[PDB]
This record gives sequence, C-alpha cells and structure tokens, in this order.
Amino acid sequence: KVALVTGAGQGIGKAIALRLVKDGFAVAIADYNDATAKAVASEINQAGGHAVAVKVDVSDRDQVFAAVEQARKTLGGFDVIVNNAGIAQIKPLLEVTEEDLKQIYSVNVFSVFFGIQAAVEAFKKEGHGGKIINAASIAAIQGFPILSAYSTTKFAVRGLTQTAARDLAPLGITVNGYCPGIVGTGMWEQIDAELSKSIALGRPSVPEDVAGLVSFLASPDSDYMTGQSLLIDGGMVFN
Amino acid sequence: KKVALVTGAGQGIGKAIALRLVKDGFAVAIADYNDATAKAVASEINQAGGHAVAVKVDVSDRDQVFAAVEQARKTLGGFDVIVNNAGIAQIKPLLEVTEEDLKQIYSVNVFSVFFGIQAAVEAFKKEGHGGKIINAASIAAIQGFPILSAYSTTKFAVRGLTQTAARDLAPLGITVNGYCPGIVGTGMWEQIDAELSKINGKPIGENFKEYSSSIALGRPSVPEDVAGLVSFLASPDSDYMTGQSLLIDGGMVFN
Amino acid sequence: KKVALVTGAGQGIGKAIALRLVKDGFAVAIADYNDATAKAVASEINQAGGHAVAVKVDVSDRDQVFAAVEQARKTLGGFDVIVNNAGIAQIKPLLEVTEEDLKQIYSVNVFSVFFGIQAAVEAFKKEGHGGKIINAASIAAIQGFPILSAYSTTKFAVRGLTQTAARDLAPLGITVNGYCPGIVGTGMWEQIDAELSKINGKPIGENFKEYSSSIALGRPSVPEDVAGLVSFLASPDSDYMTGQSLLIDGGMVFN
Amino acid sequence: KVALVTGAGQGIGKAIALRLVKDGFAVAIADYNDATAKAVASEINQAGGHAVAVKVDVSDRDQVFAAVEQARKTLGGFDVIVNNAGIAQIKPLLEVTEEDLKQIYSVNVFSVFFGIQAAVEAFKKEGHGGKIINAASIAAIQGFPILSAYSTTKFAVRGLTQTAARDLAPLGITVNGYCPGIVGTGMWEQIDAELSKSIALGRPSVPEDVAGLVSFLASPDSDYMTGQSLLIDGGMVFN
Ligand SMILES: NC(=O)c1ccc[n+]([C@@H]2O[C@H](COP(=O)([O-])OP(=O)(O)OC[C@H]3O[C@@H](n4cnc5c(N)ncnc54)[C@H](O)[C@@H]3O)[C@@H](O)[C@H]2O)c1
Ligand SMILES: NC(=O)c1ccc[n+]([C@@H]2O[C@H](COP(=O)([O-])OP(=O)(O)OC[C@H]3O[C@@H](n4cnc5c(N)ncnc54)[C@H](O)[C@@H]3O)[C@@H](O)[C@H]2O)c1
Ligand SMILES: NC(=O)c1ccc[n+]([C@@H]2O[C@H](COP(=O)([O-])OP(=O)(O)OC[C@H]3O[C@@H](n4cnc5c(N)ncnc54)[C@H](O)[C@@H]3O)[C@@H](O)[C@H]2O)c1
Ligand SMILES: NC(=O)c1ccc[n+]([C@@H]2O[C@H](COP(=O)([O-])OP(=O)(O)OC[C@H]3O[C@@H](n4cnc5c(N)ncnc54)[C@H](O)[C@@H]3O)[C@@H](O)[C@H]2O)c1
Repeated sequence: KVALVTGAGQGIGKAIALRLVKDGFAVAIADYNDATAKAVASEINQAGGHAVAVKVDVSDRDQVFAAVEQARKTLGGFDVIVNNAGIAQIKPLLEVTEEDLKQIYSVNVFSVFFGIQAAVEAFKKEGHGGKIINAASIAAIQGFPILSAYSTTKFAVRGLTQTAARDLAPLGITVNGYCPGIVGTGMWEQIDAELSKSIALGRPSVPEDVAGLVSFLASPDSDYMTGQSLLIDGGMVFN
Repeated sequence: KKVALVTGAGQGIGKAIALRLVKDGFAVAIADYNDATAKAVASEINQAGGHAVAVKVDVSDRDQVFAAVEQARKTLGGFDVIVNNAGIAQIKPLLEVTEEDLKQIYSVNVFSVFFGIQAAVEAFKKEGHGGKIINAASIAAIQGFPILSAYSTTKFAVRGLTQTAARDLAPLGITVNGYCPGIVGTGMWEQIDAELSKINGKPIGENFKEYSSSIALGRPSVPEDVAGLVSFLASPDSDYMTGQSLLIDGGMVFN
Repeated sequence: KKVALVTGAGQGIGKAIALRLVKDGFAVAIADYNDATAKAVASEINQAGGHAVAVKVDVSDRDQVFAAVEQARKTLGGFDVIVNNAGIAQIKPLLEVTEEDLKQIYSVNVFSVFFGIQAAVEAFKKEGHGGKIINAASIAAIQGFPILSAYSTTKFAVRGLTQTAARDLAPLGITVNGYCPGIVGTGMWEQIDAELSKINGKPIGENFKEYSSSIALGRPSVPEDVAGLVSFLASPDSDYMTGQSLLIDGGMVFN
Repeated sequence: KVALVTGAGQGIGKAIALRLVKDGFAVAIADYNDATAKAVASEINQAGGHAVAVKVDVSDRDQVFAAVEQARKTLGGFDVIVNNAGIAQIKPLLEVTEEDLKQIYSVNVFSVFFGIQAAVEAFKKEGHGGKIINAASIAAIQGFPILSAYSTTKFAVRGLTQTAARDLAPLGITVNGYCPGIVGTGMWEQIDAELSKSIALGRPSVPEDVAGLVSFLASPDSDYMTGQSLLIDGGMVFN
C-alpha cells in the first residue's frame, strides 16, 4: 500500500508520513523543500521503511500530477493521498491584497483540487478505490481573527471535502479532512511572530496528535466514512 | 435616508433585494457589470419615487469596487449597508475543473467579497459610524453540491469570510452576515439547469425539479423570498446579530 | 388581526416578544405559570391600545397547553403564531446532576415544546390555514455550556425538535424556526450568575461578565435584541424559512 | 484495559464489544437482555478473550452505577465506557404522548448522564483518566421525519457529549460520540415495520462499520480529540 503526503518535509506532514510508514505504507514525501523531503525520505529508508522524496509546488497542477505518477511508479501503487501542504498569511483583513488572495488560494485550495484529480487518475490506473485526506483547520469551522485569508481558504477546503466526497463515492473513493487546533510547528512559529507585531484538555497540540487521526483516516476502519472534517483540537470547537 | 449598495442588482436576487430596500426607505446604488440593466433598474426606481443611482462595476476588480462604493457615498449622500450579491455559477464535473475555471470563479465570487468588505469599512469610517455588510452565500455553502464543486467551494469561502470579518470588525460597530438562498428560479438556475441537461441528458427543466425535490415547503424559491431576509439583515432588528449565514431555502438543510 | 400566543410572557424575553408582536399588529395571548405577571402584562397591553388576554398555564402540562391555545383561539378570534418561550435554567456541576433534576428540566424545557407544537397544529387546522411555530433555543443549543449541562442538553433537544417538526409539518404550510439568544440580562441570568457565584466563589456579577467576554459586539444582550428577531420570524418575510435556529448573540458562536 | 458497552447483547453494541476484544480490551457486556448478554460474553470467553455479562436497565441510575462497579471489580480496571443502549420510537409527531417522552428520554438521554457519572467515579477510583463514548445518530445532526422523539433524544446526546467534554477535560477524561447512518439491525427491523403502517457510498451500513470508528475512539490515537460527534454514515450528512 502506498501513500503520498504533501508538505511532508516538516511539521504535521512529516509526522503523518512517519505514522503511515509505521502503519505499513510506502510513502512519497512530497514538498517544495526538496532538502527536508529528501532528509525525511532517507530517514525512513534507513530505518527499513520504503520512501521516496518528490519535489512539487502543490499550486502547480502539472507538478502535482507528476508527483503522484512518480510516487505510483517508484513505490508500486497508489492508495492514499494526504493534501497537507499549506501556508498561513497573518495580515489584517483590511490589508489583504489581491496578490495575497491569488497566492494563498492557489497554495491552500487549488492544490487540493489538483491533488484530488491526480489521485483519482492514479486510483483508476491501479484499478481500485482509494482515500483522499485533506488538511483543513479549526479555522475551517469557526473563522479566526487576523487570519482572515487563511480561514477562508480552509473553509473552502472543508467545502471541497464535502462536494468531492459526494461526487467520488460511487467510485469507492472517499474524501475526509482533519482539523488541527493550535500545533507547535513552523507555521505557528511564524504566526507567533506576526501576531506580536481555550483548549479544554489544557495543552497545546503536537504533530503526532494529528498523525493519529490521519492513521485512522488512512485505515480500513474509516472505509464507510466520507465527507467529514474531523476536529482534533483538544476541545476548542465542538462539531 | 440611509444608503445601501447592492452588487449584481441588474437582475435576479440582487434586483429584488434592491427594490425591497427601496421600499424599506433606503437610497440604493445599483451596482452591476451589466451597465444596461443597472441603468434600467435605477431608472425604474427613480421613476417610481425612489432614489437610486446606477454604478458599473466588475466586483472582481478591487479598484472598481472602491470606486463604486465611493461613487455611491458621494451621489447618495451616505453609506450604511453593502450587499455583496454579485456572483457566477460554474457547472462542471469535479475531475474536469481547470485552473482557469478556479481562478475565474474565486475572483468573482470570493475576492469580490473581500474587496466589498474593505471598501465598505473605509466608507463607514469616512461617514463616522458603523454599518452592515451582507454577503450572498448559498445552500451550497452549507452542504457541498454535486457537479458544482467549484461554486460550492467559493460559497463555503464566503461563509468563512462572513464569520472572520464579523469577529474582526465588531469593535467598529460593523456587523457581517450572510444569506443562503436555496433553489431560486433566476437566470442562474436557467444556466445551471441547461448545463446539467447537457451533462446528464435530462430534458430542460428536469434537473431544476430534481434539485428541488428536497424542499420541505414543496416549491422552488423566488427572488422575493431572499429579499425579505435581506430586509431583516439591513434593518435595526438585526443589529445584535453578526457572523451568521442564514438559510431561507424552504427547508432543504437545517442550521 | 392575526393572533399570537407567547409562553413565559410574564417577564424577560417573553414579555419583550409579546410587546413587539403587539407593535407589529398581533393580538397576543400572554401565557405564563405566573398568573399575576401574565395578568399585569396583558393589562399593560390593553391599556395602551393593544389586544391581549392573560392565560395561566404550566407548559410542562400537555392538557394545560392545549387549553391555553384553545382559550387564545376563542378569545382573540384566531390563531396564527405560537412562541414556545417558557423555560427554566439549572446550574449544577455535571457529576452532581440528579434524575429528579433531569425529569424536571426536560418536562419544562422540552416536553413543553412538543405540546406547544401539537396544540398549535390542531389550532391551525381548526382555523383552516397554516401557521408559524417559533421556539426558544439558546446559544447553549449550539455549543454546550460548562456547569449548565442539563440546560444545554434540553436546548439541543429543542434545536433538534425545530428541525424535525419543520420537516414533518411543512406539507401543512406550517413552519418551525428557533431563536438562540446569547447572554441576556434577565431574571434567568440573575439566577445563573448567583448560582455560579455560590459554586466558584466569584462576586455577584463577575460570572455574568466572564461568560460575556466572548461577545464580539462587546456588550451583553437585552430582551429587545431577541424580540427583533422574533418579529422577523413572525412576519411574512420569514415564510420561506423553516427548520432554522437563528443566533442573535452579538457574535459568540457562528452558524 | 477494560471497557463496558451497553446494549451489547446484539447489533451495533455487540459489534463494538467484539472489536474492542480484538483490540485487547476485557469487556463488560451490559444489557437489559441478560440472555443475549451472557451469550455474547460466553462467546468472547470461549475464544480466549475476557468478558463478563452484566444485566442493567440503563434508565436506572443505581443499576448503571452497579454495572460499572461490577465490571471494574470483575475485570480488574475501568478505562472506557460506551453508552450505546437506546430505543427508537416510530410514532407520528402529533401522536407523541407525555408517557412516550418520559420513556424515550429516560432510556436514550438520562442513561448517558448516568453512564458518564458512573464512569467518572470508576476512573477516579482507578486513579487515571478515561474515554466516554456515546451513541448518537445521523438524526442527531439533521432531524429525521416520523422519528421526532428519537431525533430529539439524539440531539440531546450530541449536546451532552459537548458539554461533558468541556467539563471533564481537565481530569484527562474525554467524551466523544458516534453517529451511525442506516444500519441493518434489530432497531431498523422495527423501524421498517412501523414506517410501513441518499447514501453516497451506495450501500446500507453494517454494525462493523460503526465498530471500526469506536475502535479509534477507544484507542490512544483519539487522546487529543474531545467533544466531537463523528458521522460514519456512508455520506448522507456532511459535518
Ligand atoms: N500548525 C497548526 O497549528 C495548524 C492548525 C490547523 C491546520 N494546520 C494545517 O496543517 C497543515 C500542515 O501545517 P504545518 O503546521 O505542519 O505547516 P508547516 O509550515 O510546519 O509545514 C508546511 C510544509 O508544507 C510545505 N509547503 C508549503 N508550501 C508549499 C507548496 N506550495 N508546495 C509544496 N509544499 C509546500 C513546506 O515546505 C513545509 O514543509 C497546513 O495545511 C496547515 O494549514 C496547521
Ligand atoms: N438559486 C439561485 O439562484 C441561488 C442560490 C443560492 C445562492 N445564490 C447566489 O445569489 C446571488 C445572486 O444570484 P442570482 O440567481 O440573482 O444570479 P443572476 O445570474 O440572476 O444575477 C447575477 C447578477 O450579477 C451580475 N454580475 C455577475 N458577475 C459580475 C461581476 N464580476 N461584477 C459585477 N456584477 C456581476 C450579473 O450581471 C447579474 O446581474 C449569487 O451570488 C448567487 O451565487 C443564488
Ligand atoms: N440569557 C438568557 O436569558 C437566555 C439565553 C438563551 C436562551 N434563553 C431562553 O429564553 C427563554 C426566556 O428566558 P428569560 O431569560 O426571559 O427567562 P425568565 O426566567 O426571565 O422568564 C421565564 C418566564 O417563563 C415562565 N415560566 C417558567 N416555567 C414555566 C412553566 N412551566 N409554565 C409556564 N411558564 C413558565 C416564568 O414564570 C417567567 O415569566 C427561555 O427559554 C430561556 O431558556 C434565555
Ligand atoms: N440501527 C441504526 O441504524 C442506528 C442508527 C443511528 C444510531 N443508532 C444508535 O446505535 C445504538 C445501537 O443501536 P442498534 O441498532 O444496535 O439497536 P438494537 O435495537 O439492535 O440493540 C439495542 C440493544 O440495547 C439493549 N437495550 C435497549 N434498551 C435498554 C435499556 N433500557 N437498558 C439496557 N439495555 C437496553 C437491547 O436489549 C439491545 O440489545 C442505539 O443507541 C441507536 O440509537 C442506530
């Protein structure tokens, strides 16, 4: 069984990739950062797993298709895609520009359209169904202040997860999403700095928290679940 | 007299909204990319005793949106309400959606609302008071629709924007709410039904009926249904409501 | 003149709703278990030119609810709107909630709405037309509140009832919607704040303030805020809306 | 590790119980039907697992507490409770009586209050946190026609899951729920008969579908998730 994870060079994506390896997947480590992607892939291969690094800008449709097919050929199948890559824009709502919007929507939303399309083609090529797993956010469930552009892209991903699930279900292809809360990654190590210029369980999130949920969404135990965006936020928003 | 600007007011839901707001006592800027229909609606209002001005604007263009709001503020002598209503539909199987499709529909359906919010906030500040921002979402913003994936995702984005902007702008005394129509017999559903017909081979009208079979109240919607809700959202009775996307869909989805 | 019955109309939100519906032109039945306040509010309406009757009813009693609606229908000469507003709050840590607590609050807050719906539907049929059913939910029906578990669960139940009844009754031309107030300074929050104070030791008023810190618009709610929404829900402008629970909470939760 | 599952004599509850056994739990089979409960418990024990049958009417607070403590003593711990027992009332909205409401609320809602309270006491006794897992329904997310009383009880359970999660999180106790769709069990083999007098994946649900989700909710992989009601309905409602 084969999975491709975008943004897997670090943070949540990396934790997801390592957990899927533990679960028995061969994993394509897809990232625009080929240095971290190759480092993660090498770590997996050293430890006896099976991984390959693929460089891709997920806002580029051709590169997304190329990444999926490369994964499929090299790893010998294709069963799961995790559309995880994304960026945060910490800019006041009134200061958001058209260029900002074009960038963040291409990276956070169009990428998921492209990933869905490429994955479905690979599933068909392999002659079976599959699982599409999308990174949303708590900001996809309740809009977050000063992260206005970001929030709206994650709402769009939530919507995409629903509509794609409806359309692809007859093919035996499911589409679900995960909604992290506040996770101490590089993303929040930039949100932190830009913000300067609630959790029921009473602790911030670690990438492994999300990885555990994605393990379920990649497993047969989630076969009959589709179109859902699941919160693993330590109890911030209830849905 | 308070002042409202309604985008996409040349026809359909926007036109109905504009006419109802006139009835409620607003002076209204009729904003549309279609100059002829905008002028026609404005003329129809002025000849029936109301006060309206036509403003040609492509809402996907930020500079034009600011220009439209400023023109409304100057000509009508105030600015109290903006209705971000203009939008388009795309009808295409998910796997066939192109990057160009996405760039177009997000520009028109989503970026436009960012620009409308920004322009209105600046106008409210120049007028020295708060205000109301009202966004056209959709039932497709609550549950994603089959064969209209691009459209559905833009409306989800508008729903999210309504929430986020409501949080951010509340300290300024500015509220942000949305309306979610169901299946409304406008030019847009004429288009949707026709394009669905080409895809699945069902005769003209049949797709409209099947998408409408889910409606509890047992009839499709008319633009006036939506105008009534927007009247509330433009009135002082909605002053303490913000961040909400309200369904007036005859009972298709419950939220 | 159309006819509305409002339960819990002796004081607080119910009283404000009743007075606003009178302003809108309804004849109103003032329904309350408190006979004195019901009579007082009815008298206050009649002495100011409106038309009202006081009806003593325990809404947890099905026979009394039917009797109250029938009395309203006969005395006021019609029946068009019912507002199921009467309710109580309990304030108690989750692990300390008793079976007797549950039996009481579900009887008053939930079963009452079943009975109101049933009584109103029968009345609408006797009058030979459709109608509007309007239920008091809560922000606690959308997100469960700490230390008010019993109350929160009853309001979730009312939210569900609003949806289910909307589906079932739509063919009869009867709509069912709900309103979700936020933090409203009534006798109920006087009680809640006092009981929370006894639990966590914070001075009177401080719990009310902390529960209100989440409000985007930066002020607690007054009953008039809710009355404005219910005015819309009682008006023809909401005819095509059904099954919805609408938040007017100053921006605490977004739905 | 020890789990108690109510309504485990048959249907979804039984499937949940058997899956938790496979996962390594000792399981208390709790039911008002002691015959089926004892049969399921015996099946588990015969196969090398560890189970005990407990008779309980979950609408009876004292019996719920007694069942939990019996499980705790006999099986040697207490880590998970699954509040699964419930009934359906297929009665027209206008025909619903006060007696109907008293019955269905005591069985479907009060039971979950009681189960939560009893489980928390056992968790404290054992000196650790735990997992509370509640059976909601698709009818808890969108109200279902002609199942009006039922729908409202499941909405209440959804609300209870949220509020209890908020209150119990500081104790390291989580509360989540599962929302089955249309499952071919004895319950729908009564709803079927009373109804007489949409699924994206294009097939009805089997009890094992739900069991897979509950396995996740009983596992460490769900530790950071709380207050959520998760749909596994084959794509009927999206949340
Ligand atoms: N961090 C949080 O608290 C949080 C909360 C909610 C949701 N999320 C979501 O989870 C996902 C992962 O977040 P994270 O915190 O690990 O982020 P991160 O910034 O730590 O990692 C992002 C990774 O994606 C890669 N990437 C960025 N843009 C790319 C592009 N155009 N093409 C290919 N790769 C690209 C980066 O190189 C990086 O390796 C994101 O979608 C984020 O929106 C994160
Ligand atoms: N069933 C429905 O019709 C339905 C349902 C849900 C939501 N909505 C939403 O309601 C809104 C109005 O829909 P409608 O049915 O009245 O549509 P319509 O096609 O009848 O009218 C759209 C109007 O917007 C104008 N417009 C389009 N693009 C523009 C641009 N870039 N700049 C300025 N003006 C532009 C058009 O000229 C036209 O006058 C839309 O946002 C739509 O998404 C409609
Ligand atoms: N912050 C808030 O006050 C708030 C917030 C959300 C929802 N609500 C809901 O709004 C509704 C009105 O609340 P309020 O703040 O005006 O309450 P309140 O306590 O001020 O008034 C309640 C009224 O209901 C009457 N009543 C109580 N039990 C009754 C019974 N069994 N039969 C008949 N009448 C009965 C009382 O006599 C009283 O007149 C309630 O359903 C409440 O749950 C209130
Ligand atoms: N079957 C479905 O399609 C469906 C859909 C959504 C939700 N659910 C929920 O899943 C849960 C399990 O449903 P199911 O279909 O397996 O039901 P079922 O009728 O097949 O099994 C119910 C079990 O609970 C037991 N039980 C009933 N009342 C009890 C009481 N008072 N005390 C103790 N035990 C009692 C019964 O003896 C039986 O063993 C229920 O809560 C139901 O509401 C079911």
